[PDB]
Amino acid sequence: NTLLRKCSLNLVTVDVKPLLATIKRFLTSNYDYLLDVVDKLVPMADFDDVLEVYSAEDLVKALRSEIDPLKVAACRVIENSQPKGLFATSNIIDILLDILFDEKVENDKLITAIEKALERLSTDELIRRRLFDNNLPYLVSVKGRMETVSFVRLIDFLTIEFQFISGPEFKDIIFCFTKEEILKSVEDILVFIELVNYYTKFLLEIRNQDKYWALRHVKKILPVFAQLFEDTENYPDVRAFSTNCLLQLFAEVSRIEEDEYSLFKTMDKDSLKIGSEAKLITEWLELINPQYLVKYHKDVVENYFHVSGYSIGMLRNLSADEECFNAIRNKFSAEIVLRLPYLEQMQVVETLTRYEYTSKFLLNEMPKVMGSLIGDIIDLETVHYRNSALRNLLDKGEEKLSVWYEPLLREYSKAVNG
Amino acid sequence: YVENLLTQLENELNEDNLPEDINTLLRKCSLNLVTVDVKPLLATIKRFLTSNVSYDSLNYDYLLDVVDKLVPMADFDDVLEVYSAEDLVKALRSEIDPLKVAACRVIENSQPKGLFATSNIIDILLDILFDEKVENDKLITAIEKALERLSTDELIRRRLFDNNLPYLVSVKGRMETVSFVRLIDFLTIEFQFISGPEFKDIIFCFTKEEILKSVEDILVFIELVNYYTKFLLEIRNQDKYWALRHVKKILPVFAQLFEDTENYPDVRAFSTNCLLQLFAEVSRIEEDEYSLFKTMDKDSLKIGSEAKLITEWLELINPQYLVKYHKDVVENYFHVSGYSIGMLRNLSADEECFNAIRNKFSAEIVLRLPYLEQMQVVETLTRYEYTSKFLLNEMPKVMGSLIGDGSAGAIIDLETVHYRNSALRNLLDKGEEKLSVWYEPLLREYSKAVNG
Repeated sequence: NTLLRKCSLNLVTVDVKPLLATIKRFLTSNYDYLLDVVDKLVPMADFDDVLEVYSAEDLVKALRSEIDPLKVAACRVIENSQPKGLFATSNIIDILLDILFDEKVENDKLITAIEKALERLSTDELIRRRLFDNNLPYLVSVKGRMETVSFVRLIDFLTIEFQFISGPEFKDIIFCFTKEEILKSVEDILVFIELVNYYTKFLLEIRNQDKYWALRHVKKILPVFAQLFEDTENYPDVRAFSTNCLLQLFAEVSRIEEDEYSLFKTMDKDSLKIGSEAKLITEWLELINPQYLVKYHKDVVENYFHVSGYSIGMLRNLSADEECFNAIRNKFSAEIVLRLPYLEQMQVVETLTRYEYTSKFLLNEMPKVMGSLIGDIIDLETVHYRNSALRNLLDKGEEKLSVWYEPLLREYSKAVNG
Repeated sequence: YVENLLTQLENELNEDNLPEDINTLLRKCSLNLVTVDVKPLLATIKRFLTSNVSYDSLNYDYLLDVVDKLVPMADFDDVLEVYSAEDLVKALRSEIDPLKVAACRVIENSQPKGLFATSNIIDILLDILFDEKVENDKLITAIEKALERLSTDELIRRRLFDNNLPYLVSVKGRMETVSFVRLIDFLTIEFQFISGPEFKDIIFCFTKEEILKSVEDILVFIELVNYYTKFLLEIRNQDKYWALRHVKKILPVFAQLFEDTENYPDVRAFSTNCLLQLFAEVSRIEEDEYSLFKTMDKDSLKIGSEAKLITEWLELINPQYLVKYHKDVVENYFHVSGYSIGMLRNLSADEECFNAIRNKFSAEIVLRLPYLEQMQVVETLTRYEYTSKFLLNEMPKVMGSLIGDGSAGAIIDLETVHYRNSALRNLLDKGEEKLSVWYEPLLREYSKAVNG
């Protein structure tokens, strides 16, 4: 029906019980379009009206049914629960998990509807309790199975759920993997990669939400990933298929909140050996905490890095620590920068405008580069980096910029005001 | 592995009959390309898609999903040998939707992005995009994705807004609901990439008469309101203030429509919240000084004269504007509660406007709030120098509730922990010199909260 498209559009841009009841009837005995109407319609109705048409027991039957579109509908109703904890007393959540981790289930729209119902509702404490207490043994069982399809879904679910989990609710047995589970995961490299990425995101989220309490629970197995990475003899698939993901993990581990890098420096000494493998050095110097790198590998920083377009990734990392920048300072001269093409110049300059210490270096030692930034431009990239550089300098105020203030203010104005 | 997976797929696709396996194999291929000589397989898949015979047992969505994941990985030179610019034209001109989606994935991943800007390929994409008979939302999405990706490039943008300008302007003039919405989404995407010199009023901007025309189908009007709100938002997020001169003159028209409830009842009935979001952006435009917004307010919006809108206005409108032109409303209307936290977050973001609501605070009123609401209020007061100073010097008892009684590690409520920790962090950032005796306790509680 073109009517169905019309309804959907008219609902996205802008007594429902008969229509809802009628769709319910039709679903129990083109569907993508009918479901889109339910999807756009339920959220705007009054949930008590929806609940007249779909009771808790109707939802159970619909989910236990064999009609997928009816399940998707039920997902939409559950997702817009008011209050979010409404269904947390029943086995409805349980049944959603039974479908979600069922590998015979191949309907991606159904899977996605469930994942969204759960993500929305999981801000509520009672829903999290039904998930992580009432269904703990199911979750743990699916975790232990490590069956590829459901396991990838479990990882996706745990990544979403950890966003909402407080210290007191955090359970090891569900969010953390032991050394032996990681060793087992290497047998199917796709699962292993999924696990590497899970931990990289876990560490990222720990930094971004300041959940440092969760580190005690993760730190002990991080060395296992480094060990696997080193041991190309016994686990050649690790370096063969997961080098890049592991690099991103190790980048996070080098930034963890710990005492003089004790964890990361022992992973480096024992397993990673930064500097010893030529083909990896640019990536290490692009990715690893630059304070770590200058404290333990000043040697590599001083001899490996030289200014060019190629080395821009390294420069953005290495210059984000003051001591690390001082170890590459003697590779800069105005003359070296000015021979770069303008785009690459604006990338270098933009990086140097990010910190007080790189900025002072640019202004006091490379005034000619300042001259090339001020200038006498189609590229979207070049304009982005230039204007970013201009803005970053102006945030220093008139005092620090000395004579460069007014010429910067006029170039920024030109670029921004036309 | 995955090389094994594909070569098995290539082999099974080429069997005289399709194995019963095929859809399961495809499903596994895409799931594995996600996590981690591609031409033969890409050509084989192409043969099925261009073929004059359909296969009953083959899942074309699964086939397409394998192409979707596989094209971006290949060397686009290898892709191009299977799908030439002439193949792409013929694919887009076909009647076979799945082959069109495939074409769109190839185009989307063009390297260099400008490769196809010399053909009429872009033109045909627009011809499909704005054809209201086209109902396949999958194809519409594929096209928009191809266009967003390639539009970083100067040559793609010229093919679009030079080679096809009259057609685009004709679509703008239809104002036919379905193609119109696609046009608005298209212009929103494109504005992200467009420079001052590339900017053409004729296609990115609407006249007073067009806006009045749009009211006839309140749905179109609403798209247009939202278009302009995102337009102004993008102006501020990307600092493209040069665009303002092109947009300023029609903004009072939205305000005139908002006021004229008798002649345009649909406007207030269906688009009030959308319009309020628009006026919020107008109150923040780079101009001197509230010249345009002041006039819209005096003539049309009349902030304060319609009581049921006052919360919305004080939640949304530039706080400096509010305190300068409606100080009386601010001083009288606002009081502390859970309900007014929206107003507080907005009125607090200007120092003078904050001074007009300061006398509504007392330790006593804040401490009768539930802890979640307390933490929301306190977190807001920690966002600014003038508000934090007020909190430290005038409401120590509130600071005392923030520090708390030792039970804060028991808190599982998502928001409470989020706002408490933000408040703690925000005060600590002020530095030990501005926190006085609060520094040590703040540091202690912060450490406990994030390490325990």
